[PDB]
Amino acid sequence: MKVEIDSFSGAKIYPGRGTLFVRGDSKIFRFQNSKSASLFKQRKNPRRIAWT
Amino acid sequence: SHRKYEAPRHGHLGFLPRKRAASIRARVKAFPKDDRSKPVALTSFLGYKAGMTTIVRDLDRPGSKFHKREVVEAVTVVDTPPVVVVGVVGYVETPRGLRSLTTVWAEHLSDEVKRRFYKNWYKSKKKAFTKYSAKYAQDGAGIERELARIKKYASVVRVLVHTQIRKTPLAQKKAHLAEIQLNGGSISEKVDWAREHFEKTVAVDSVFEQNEMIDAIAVTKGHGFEGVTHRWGTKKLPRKTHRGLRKVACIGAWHPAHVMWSVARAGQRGYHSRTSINHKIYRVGKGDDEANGATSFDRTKKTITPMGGFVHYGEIKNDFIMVKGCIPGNRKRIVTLRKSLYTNTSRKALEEVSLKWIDTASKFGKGRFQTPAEKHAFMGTLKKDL
Amino acid sequence: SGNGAQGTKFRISLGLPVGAIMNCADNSGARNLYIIAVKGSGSRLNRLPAASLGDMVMATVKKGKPELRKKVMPAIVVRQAKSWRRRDGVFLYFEDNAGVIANPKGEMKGSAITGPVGKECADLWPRVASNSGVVV
RNA sequence: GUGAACAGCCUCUAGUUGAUAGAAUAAUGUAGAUAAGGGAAGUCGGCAAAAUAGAUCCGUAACUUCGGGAUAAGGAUUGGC
RNA sequence: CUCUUAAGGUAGCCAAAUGCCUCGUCAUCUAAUUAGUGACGCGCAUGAAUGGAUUAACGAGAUUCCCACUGUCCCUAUCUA
RNA sequence: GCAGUCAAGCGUUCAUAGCGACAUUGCUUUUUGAUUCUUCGAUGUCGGCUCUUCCUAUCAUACCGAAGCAGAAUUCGGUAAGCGUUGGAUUGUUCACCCACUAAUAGGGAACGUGAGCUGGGUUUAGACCGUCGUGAGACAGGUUAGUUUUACCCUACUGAUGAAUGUUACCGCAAUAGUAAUUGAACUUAGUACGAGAGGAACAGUUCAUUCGGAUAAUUGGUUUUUGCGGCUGUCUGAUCAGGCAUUGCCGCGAAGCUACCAUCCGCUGGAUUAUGGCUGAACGCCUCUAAGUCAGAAUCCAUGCUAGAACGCGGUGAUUUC
Ligand SMILES: NC[C@@H]1O[C@H](O[C@H]2[C@@H](O)[C@H](O[C@@H]3[C@@H](O)[C@H](N)C[C@H](N)[C@H]3O[C@H]3O[C@H](CO)[C@@H](O)[C@H](O)[C@H]3N)O[C@@H]2CO)[C@H](N)[C@@H](O)[C@@H]1O
Ligand SMILES: NC[C@@H]1O[C@H](O[C@H]2[C@@H](O)[C@H](O[C@@H]3[C@@H](O)[C@H](N)C[C@H](N)[C@H]3O[C@H]3O[C@H](CO)[C@@H](O)[C@H](O)[C@H]3N)O[C@@H]2CO)[C@H](N)[C@@H](O)[C@@H]1O
Ligand SMILES: NC[C@@H]1O[C@H](O[C@H]2[C@@H](O)[C@H](O[C@@H]3[C@@H](O)[C@H](N)C[C@H](N)[C@H]3O[C@H]3O[C@H](CO)[C@@H](O)[C@H](O)[C@H]3N)O[C@@H]2CO)[C@H](N)[C@@H](O)[C@@H]1O
Ligand SMILES: NC[C@@H]1O[C@H](O[C@H]2[C@@H](O)[C@H](O[C@@H]3[C@@H](O)[C@H](N)C[C@H](N)[C@H]3O[C@H]3O[C@H](CO)[C@@H](O)[C@H](O)[C@H]3N)O[C@@H]2CO)[C@H](N)[C@@H](O)[C@@H]1O
Ligand SMILES: NC[C@@H]1O[C@H](O[C@H]2[C@@H](O)[C@H](O[C@@H]3[C@@H](O)[C@H](N)C[C@H](N)[C@H]3O[C@H]3O[C@H](CO)[C@@H](O)[C@H](O)[C@H]3N)O[C@@H]2CO)[C@H](N)[C@@H](O)[C@@H]1O
Ligand SMILES: [Mg+2]
Ligand SMILES: [Mg+2]
Ligand SMILES: [Mg+2]
Ligand SMILES: [Mg+2]
Ligand SMILES: [Mg+2]
Ligand SMILES: [Mg+2]
Ligand SMILES: [Mg+2]
Ligand SMILES: [Mg+2]
Ligand SMILES: [Mg+2]
Ligand SMILES: [Mg+2]
Ligand SMILES: [Mg+2]
Ligand SMILES: [Mg+2]
Ligand SMILES: [Mg+2]
Ligand SMILES: [Mg+2]
Ligand SMILES: [Mg+2]
Ligand SMILES: [Mg+2]
Ligand SMILES: [Mg+2]
Ligand SMILES: [Mg+2]
Ligand SMILES: [Mg+2]
Ligand SMILES: [Mg+2]
Ligand SMILES: [Mg+2]
Ligand SMILES: [Mg+2]
Ligand SMILES: [Mg+2]
Ligand SMILES: [Mg+2]
Ligand SMILES: [Mg+2]
Ligand SMILES: [Mg+2]
Ligand SMILES: [Mg+2]
Ligand SMILES: [Mg+2]
Ligand SMILES: [Mg+2]
Ligand SMILES: [Mg+2]
Ligand SMILES: [Mg+2]
Ligand SMILES: [Mg+2]
Ligand SMILES: [Mg+2]
Ligand SMILES: [Mg+2]
Ligand SMILES: [Mg+2]
Ligand SMILES: [Mg+2]
Ligand SMILES: [Mg+2]
Ligand SMILES: [Mg+2]
Ligand SMILES: [Mg+2]
Ligand SMILES: [Mg+2]
Ligand SMILES: [Mg+2]
Ligand SMILES: [Mg+2]
Ligand SMILES: [Mg+2]
Ligand SMILES: [Mg+2]
Ligand SMILES: [Mg+2]
Ligand SMILES: [Mg+2]
Ligand SMILES: [Mg+2]
Ligand SMILES: [Mg+2]
Ligand SMILES: [Mg+2]
Ligand SMILES: [Mg+2]
Ligand SMILES: [Mg+2]
Ligand SMILES: [Mg+2]
Ligand SMILES: [Mg+2]
Ligand SMILES: [Mg+2]
Ligand SMILES: [Mg+2]
Ligand SMILES: [Mg+2]
Ligand SMILES: [Mg+2]
Ligand SMILES: [Mg+2]
Ligand SMILES: [Mg+2]
Ligand SMILES: [Mg+2]
Ligand SMILES: [Mg+2]
Ligand SMILES: [Mg+2]
Ligand SMILES: [Mg+2]
Ligand SMILES: [Mg+2]
Ligand SMILES: [Mg+2]
Ligand SMILES: [Mg+2]
Ligand SMILES: [Mg+2]
Ligand SMILES: [Mg+2]
Ligand SMILES: [Mg+2]
Ligand SMILES: [Mg+2]
Ligand SMILES: [Mg+2]
Ligand SMILES: [Mg+2]
Ligand SMILES: [Mg+2]
Ligand SMILES: [Mg+2]
Ligand SMILES: [Mg+2]
Ligand SMILES: [Mg+2]
Ligand SMILES: [Mg+2]
Ligand SMILES: [Mg+2]
Ligand SMILES: [Mg+2]
Ligand SMILES: [Mg+2]
Ligand SMILES: [Mg+2]
Ligand SMILES: [Mg+2]
Ligand SMILES: [Mg+2]
Ligand SMILES: [Mg+2]
Ligand SMILES: [Mg+2]
Ligand SMILES: [Mg+2]
Ligand SMILES: [Mg+2]
Ligand SMILES: [Mg+2]
Ligand SMILES: [Mg+2]
Ligand SMILES: [Mg+2]
Ligand SMILES: [Mg+2]
Ligand SMILES: [Mg+2]
Ligand SMILES: [Mg+2]
Ligand SMILES: [Mg+2]
Ligand SMILES: [Mg+2]
Ligand SMILES: [Mg+2]
Ligand SMILES: [Mg+2]
Ligand SMILES: [Mg+2]
Ligand SMILES: [Mg+2]
Ligand SMILES: [Mg+2]
Ligand SMILES: [Mg+2]
Ligand SMILES: [Mg+2]
Ligand SMILES: [Mg+2]
Ligand SMILES: [Mg+2]
Ligand SMILES: [Mg+2]
Ligand SMILES: [Mg+2]
Ligand SMILES: [Mg+2]
Ligand SMILES: [Mg+2]
Ligand SMILES: [Mg+2]
Ligand SMILES: [Mg+2]
Ligand SMILES: [Mg+2]
Ligand SMILES: [Mg+2]
Ligand SMILES: [Mg+2]
Ligand SMILES: [Mg+2]
Ligand SMILES: [Mg+2]
Ligand SMILES: [Mg+2]
Ligand SMILES: [Mg+2]
Ligand SMILES: [Mg+2]
Ligand SMILES: [Mg+2]
Ligand SMILES: [Mg+2]
Ligand SMILES: [Mg+2]
Ligand SMILES: [Mg+2]
Ligand SMILES: [Mg+2]
Ligand SMILES: [Mg+2]
Ligand SMILES: [Mg+2]
Ligand SMILES: [Mg+2]
Ligand SMILES: [Mg+2]
Ligand SMILES: [Mg+2]
Ligand SMILES: [Mg+2]
Ligand SMILES: [Mg+2]
Ligand SMILES: [Mg+2]
Ligand SMILES: [Mg+2]
Ligand SMILES: [Mg+2]
Ligand SMILES: [Mg+2]
Ligand SMILES: [Mg+2]
Ligand SMILES: [Mg+2]
Ligand SMILES: [Mg+2]
Ligand SMILES: [Mg+2]
Ligand SMILES: [Mg+2]
Ligand SMILES: [Mg+2]
Ligand SMILES: [Mg+2]
Ligand SMILES: [Mg+2]
Ligand SMILES: [Mg+2]
Ligand SMILES: [Mg+2]
Ligand SMILES: [Mg+2]
Ligand SMILES: [Mg+2]
Ligand SMILES: [Mg+2]
Ligand SMILES: [Mg+2]
Ligand SMILES: [Mg+2]
Ligand SMILES: [Mg+2]
Repeated sequence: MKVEIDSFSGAKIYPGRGTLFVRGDSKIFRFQNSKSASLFKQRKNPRRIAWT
Repeated sequence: SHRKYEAPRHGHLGFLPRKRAASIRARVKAFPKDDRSKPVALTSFLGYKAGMTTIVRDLDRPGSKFHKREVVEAVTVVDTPPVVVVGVVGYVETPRGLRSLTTVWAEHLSDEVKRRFYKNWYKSKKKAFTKYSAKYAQDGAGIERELARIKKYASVVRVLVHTQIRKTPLAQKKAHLAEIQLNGGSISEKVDWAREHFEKTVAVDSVFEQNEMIDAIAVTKGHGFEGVTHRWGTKKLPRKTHRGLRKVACIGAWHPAHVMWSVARAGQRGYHSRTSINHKIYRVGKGDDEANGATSFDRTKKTITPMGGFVHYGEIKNDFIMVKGCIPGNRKRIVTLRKSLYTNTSRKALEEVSLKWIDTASKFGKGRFQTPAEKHAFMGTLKKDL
Repeated sequence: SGNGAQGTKFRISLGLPVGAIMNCADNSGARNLYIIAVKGSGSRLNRLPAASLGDMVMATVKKGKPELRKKVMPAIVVRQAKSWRRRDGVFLYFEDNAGVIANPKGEMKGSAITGPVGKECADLWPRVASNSGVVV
């Protein structure tokens, strides 16, 4: 089994937990929690979010 | 006048009446069919629901899309320290039913059991079994006579056993006492196995093994008094309706002139007893072992207990049954694992599982880490721990 | 699902009830696909029959070539916006809802499918799997 | 004070602090909220609810009793220093 | 040409808030429309200040559709007084 | 409305596979009449929504018999009401009609079930328009528009909740009686096989899923936020700061925990006996015959198993049983 990584934060995503978004251009995004994903959806900038 | 359109009714009339159970330990109303050609063992066991975690394993289901592929699965862990045998009960068949002939108790009873016989223990003088223990002190006889009285007569034999709840994280000091049927051979060998195990202790591994199908007997979590909508699953009424929409519109036809046993009504929901069957053992946990949450594939040394412990429970310091899926009743509740009533081949039933990985991350919120070790790696070093 | 299926389809959450309008992802010249029925569906009083990805719906075209509109045709859901969960345990979802025009067999009216497609839809309909770009 | 403003929101003076009270927090209510995906498929009917909203710039159709229609429609902007 | 009783429906309008038959027929809108709109008119029983036709603007009037919007619904869940 | 009997005739041949004229015997009371017994010091009047239960004259599904059954399809029939019987366009509608899915979209009852359950579109007061009628006031089963839907705290019933008393108290148990539950589909394979000239085109066994239903459950994902937990923003107030108050939770973002979702996951048992039916042996009747005696098999059925409650006037085993 394969630990993936949050496309926003950089947190380790174990099996199960988190969501997987597939953008219309087919680029894949993985989020470890509804927080990260929301930030992404808010169009926030992971370079400016301190805990990322 | 013949309802406009048909739909099946709401709720299963076989689970009536829906009331609060007559006790928090749910009853084992059936035991596996005895095959007396085998060694004498217990047909069930006592434990406490700790909580749940997840699991990753490869599926053996040839012909399925996911055959030879990795799946995740929910699992409940049952905290199941061993049990100690305090007694034996003979049961005799009668034209009016099964009847209890005698009961014989071990000479010394753990204070956890004695606690169960008392409503107010602290101020009681704890007269316990005190006069009953004289039956041993007299060399023999009165215990032996009844012990043989069981052999001479009883068709069924059961051991009274009780949980060691001090080993268990709960605050409750009152242990749980239960009858378990003895499914090995030969009522004599049964009662012999019984008294040889007086004051002795029996462990989960003696009863269940990996991949075994088992049934869970538990009192479902109580919700109290409930409206018809969520108790019976009725459709909600429209918004426009006077005097509330969470009701049932027509509770009865004009005739019969009584509202009927079969109609949905508000009242108690949950705290019902449930016998839930066909749950596969994904793990027989090992009390002393520190690999409790480990795997051949994932070799990191860790226990089954997550980070921050099992929420609202504690840590698993004893042997644990980790069974697939979910189980009736809630965390901390005494539960009864009972081995299956019927021989089930299925396919799903006979598959052997071996886990690749067990989730130890915290259930107190969304955990990013498995061991506190793994955390220090990712996190680095904080202002704390200077 | 539909008929002409290759293999099974495990259950996945239903995002596309009747009345839903999904994007048309093929080159047939259709833009809208407005779902009037779901082929595989069972029945319960007042339940809207709802399609997931890989299901074969029946639809009409509300935006597209006039030759293609004002009539009922099959369609297959390539992408769904509501999250479902695969047996491996990831919850995933697409950025829009999309479908492709098919025929009862599943042979597509389109010669190409623009945009991604979930493996579920592909594994179930080879003719879709043929015409499609990146999958999942 | 904020603001176009006797708006709404906060305040000085002045007047009040009066509307049986204690404990809980089931069901159903009355009133107030939020909902994944779909988006009127609900219903006699979009009933209810939701969406719109100030100001600046831009752009603004048919029709017309030439006065209108018009805030039509459609867009962009908006803090702080 | 006739006919009872003075005349014998003109300009217009129409399945119209007036049409029985009737869910009239044709076209349009819809996957499907006793709905809507445009037509047609021997119009049971439209029709000229008993006012006829038209009509910009106005309307807590009646009606249909579209976009937006939404717990109206799929299908229900949770929160506060 | 539903069904018998006779069998002229239909069905190439051929009464009866499937049908059926002339007649004739019936059942039914979800049709309409006929009647006027009940109710006029009042039984809320259409439809819908919701929910339960019953009927069977069976639409599907289980097991079958018949065919003008090669296969495939269909049709007739038996045991069957166990289980299910849907989603929309127009209409107030019941009804109707169409679109669509479906195993199938069967028909009915319960004061034409159900208004102190809703709703109030329709009908059926009082306002108003039109058409037709009338000198007029006004009328119409004609079209149209607007038009207050009250009360339960009693008894019973139902749902769930306590409980005196049967020495006391406590623990483990029994099980009378009652309730009961799972339904249905598809794919692969069998097999391009059987059968057929062909066109076509099955099934049992095996495998994977699914559907409606039901019971739980919260690891996960999602929902919810007075954790008013952290942050952010507006206005005003506290001289400034820091830290805060007020705007009926001021507003926004995230938000654990709990609750919760086919929007989440898990689980949903085993026998015995029968029905129709097909048979064994086998008389009546030296033959024949499933039947008379006897007996074999056999269904989504029955009785259990399993599951729920536990009789508060059903019961068993057991522990301890009082000193200011
Ligand atoms: N359709 C479901 C049921 O099908 C029954 O009959 C169906 C069957 O006889 C037939 O279906 C067959 C099936 O028997 C058989 N075991 C598998 C086959 N794939 C199916 O028929 C097939 O026809 C074509 C050509 O082969 C395929 O391409 C298509 O995928 C499939 N529909 O198609 C009929 C129509 O669907 C009954 N009509 C009825 O119970 C119900 O309609
Ligand atoms: N006009 C906006 C102003 O700001 C606020 O209004 C904003 C929000 O309150 C409102 O939020 C609504 C929510 O109330 C409603 N119940 C649901 C809706 N999805 C939300 O809105 C938003 O939803 C998502 C993003 O979350 C977007 O897809 C959507 O386009 C967006 N309008 O969206 C509004 C902007 O469109 C206040 N209501 C008021 O001050 C005023 O209306
Ligand atoms: N659809 C694929 C396969 O084809 C099958 O084929 C069946 C169908 O082709 C046809 O069944 C018809 C059906 O079309 C129609 N819609 C209903 C009808 N009662 C059925 O009839 C059939 O089945 C019933 C019930 O099982 C029997 O009682 C009857 O004797 C039989 N002729 O006859 C076959 C059964 O005798 C089934 N549809 C299905 O179960 C199977 O998987
Ligand atoms: N699962 C496959 C499909 O679903 C069903 O398949 C079921 C059958 O194959 C079989 O079910 C049998 C059924 O055949 C038979 N005719 C009735 C029986 N009750 C059913 O059995 C079921 O209920 C009994 C208790 O009654 C339980 O003991 C048993 O474990 C349970 N599977 O087991 C399957 C699951 O229960 C349908 N028959 C059919 O649509 C198709 O085979
Ligand atoms: N057959 C026993 C085993 O359990 C399963 O079988 C279960 C069912 O599929 C099987 O169904 C049989 C049916 O095949 C057989 N031809 C008739 C029998 N009465 C049915 O069984 C079921 O029938 C009805 C269902 O409501 C019940 O009354 C009955 O008690 C129940 N056993 O009955 C079994 C339960 O006893 C599987 N076949 C398999 O696991 C294994 O063979
Ligand atoms: Mg969350
Ligand atoms: Mg019915
Ligand atoms: Mg009715
Ligand atoms: Mg029913
Ligand atoms: Mg019992
Ligand atoms: Mg039992
Ligand atoms: Mg001893
Ligand atoms: Mg302890
Ligand atoms: Mg300890
Ligand atoms: Mg503790
Ligand atoms: Mg063992
Ligand atoms: Mg509670
Ligand atoms: Mg509630
Ligand atoms: Mg429900
Ligand atoms: Mg009201
Ligand atoms: Mg209800
Ligand atoms: Mg065995
Ligand atoms: Mg948690
Ligand atoms: Mg800290
Ligand atoms: Mg395109
Ligand atoms: Mg093109
Ligand atoms: Mg193009
Ligand atoms: Mg289906
Ligand atoms: Mg359907
Ligand atoms: Mg409805
Ligand atoms: Mg290509
Ligand atoms: Mg490709
Ligand atoms: Mg100013
Ligand atoms: Mg002011
Ligand atoms: Mg008062
Ligand atoms: Mg109070
Ligand atoms: Mg409430
Ligand atoms: Mg309210
Ligand atoms: Mg919010
Ligand atoms: Mg929504
Ligand atoms: Mg949304
Ligand atoms: Mg939209
Ligand atoms: Mg609507
Ligand atoms: Mg509608
Ligand atoms: Mg309507
Ligand atoms: Mg409104
Ligand atoms: Mg709101
Ligand atoms: Mg200008
Ligand atoms: Mg001009
Ligand atoms: Mg504008
Ligand atoms: Mg205009
Ligand atoms: Mg600036
Ligand atoms: Mg004329
Ligand atoms: Mg005239
Ligand atoms: Mg003239
Ligand atoms: Mg003139
Ligand atoms: Mg006309
Ligand atoms: Mg009209
Ligand atoms: Mg006009
Ligand atoms: Mg009209
Ligand atoms: Mg309409
Ligand atoms: Mg029309
Ligand atoms: Mg018209
Ligand atoms: Mg005319
Ligand atoms: Mg004319
Ligand atoms: Mg006429
Ligand atoms: Mg006139
Ligand atoms: Mg006049
Ligand atoms: Mg005049
Ligand atoms: Mg006139
Ligand atoms: Mg005029
Ligand atoms: Mg206007
Ligand atoms: Mg208006
Ligand atoms: Mg208007
Ligand atoms: Mg208006
Ligand atoms: Mg809302
Ligand atoms: Mg009849
Ligand atoms: Mg002839
Ligand atoms: Mg013949
Ligand atoms: Mg009649
Ligand atoms: Mg009378
Ligand atoms: Mg009368
Ligand atoms: Mg009276
Ligand atoms: Mg009267
Ligand atoms: Mg009265
Ligand atoms: Mg009454
Ligand atoms: Mg009244
Ligand atoms: Mg009436
Ligand atoms: Mg019958
Ligand atoms: Mg039949
Ligand atoms: Mg039919
Ligand atoms: Mg012949
Ligand atoms: Mg045929
Ligand atoms: Mg057919
Ligand atoms: Mg017939
Ligand atoms: Mg029934
Ligand atoms: Mg219908
Ligand atoms: Mg409707
Ligand atoms: Mg309608
Ligand atoms: Mg017809
Ligand atoms: Mg019908
Ligand atoms: Mg019919
Ligand atoms: Mg009456
Ligand atoms: Mg009647
Ligand atoms: Mg009635
Ligand atoms: Mg009543
Ligand atoms: Mg009323
Ligand atoms: Mg009524
Ligand atoms: Mg009314
Ligand atoms: Mg009324
Ligand atoms: Mg009336
Ligand atoms: Mg009136
Ligand atoms: Mg007149
Ligand atoms: Mg009216
Ligand atoms: Mg009206
Ligand atoms: Mg009014
Ligand atoms: Mg009215
Ligand atoms: Mg009133
Ligand atoms: Mg009331
Ligand atoms: Mg009263
Ligand atoms: Mg007690
Ligand atoms: Mg007990
Ligand atoms: Mg083949
Ligand atoms: Mg072929
Ligand atoms: Mg051949
Ligand atoms: Mg031939
Ligand atoms: Mg051949
Ligand atoms: Mg088969
Ligand atoms: Mg099989
Ligand atoms: Mg539930
Ligand atoms: Mg909040
Ligand atoms: Mg200060
Ligand atoms: Mg402030
Ligand atoms: Mg203040
Ligand atoms: Mg406010
Ligand atoms: Mg105020
Ligand atoms: Mg505050
Ligand atoms: Mg949130
Ligand atoms: Mg949560
Ligand atoms: Mg099952
Ligand atoms: Mg299942
Ligand atoms: Mg069971
Ligand atoms: Mg069993
Ligand atoms: Mg048998
Ligand atoms: Mg014979
Ligand atoms: Mg026989
Ligand atoms: Mg006999
Ligand atoms: Mg005889
Ligand atoms: Mg037999
Ligand atoms: Mg059954
Ligand atoms: Mg008991
Ligand atoms: Mg008792
Ligand atoms: Mg009794
Ligand atoms: Mg007595
Ligand atoms: Mg005695």
